[PDB]
Amino acid sequence: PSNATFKNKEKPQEVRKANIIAARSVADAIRTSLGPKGMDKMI
Amino acid sequence: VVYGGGAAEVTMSLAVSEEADKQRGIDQYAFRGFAQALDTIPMTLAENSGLDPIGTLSTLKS
Amino acid sequence: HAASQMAKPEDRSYRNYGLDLIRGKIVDEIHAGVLEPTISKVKSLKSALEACVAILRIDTMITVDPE
Ligand SMILES: Nc1ncnc2c1ncn2[C@@H]1O[C@H](COP(=O)(O)OP(=O)(O)O)[C@@H](O)[C@H]1O
Repeated sequence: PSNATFKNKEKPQEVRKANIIAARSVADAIRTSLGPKGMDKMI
Repeated sequence: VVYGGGAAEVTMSLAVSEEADKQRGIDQYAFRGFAQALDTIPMTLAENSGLDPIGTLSTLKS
Repeated sequence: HAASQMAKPEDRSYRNYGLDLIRGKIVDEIHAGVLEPTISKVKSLKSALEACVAILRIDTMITVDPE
């Protein structure tokens, strides 16, 4: 299986990637405001 | 000389891996890290060459 | 004021309190006539706390610009 079936377009691979990144970013802003020793945010 | 195609990276990964459990404590995760990150070289070789990354890794390390 | 905590039941006779500022010496503010109301010091601190509490609970500010 040297030749295989070549996956042509890459935008798929690098869209998902950067989406999870743009999302973990939000799930990160929150980590400070979890549980009893969590902290409040002023918007 | 050493032998490429990942082999060299693999032996190191395996050797650091086995001594990770013998390190223990805080470094136990760092050693595990170092070796696991090394495995990207063979995986991204297998990737570019058109084979399964886990497959080639788990066939090869074993 | 540290002379009222080591002051005995009968020995009160050590208890006194206050401050004067025109002459600049410690005076008996009940005899001097310096008097603030009861609530004026309770609802004074009660509020003062729920202020800094709210501010101390602040760890991230997010400011969003006008419409
Ligand atoms: N006394 C406690 N000690 C440790 N963890 C707690 C205690 N009370 C609640 N928790 C945990 O903290 C979490 C509550 O987080 P909180 O900041 O209130 O937001 P949310 O409840 O929406 O996740 C819960 O998952 C709960 O298991």
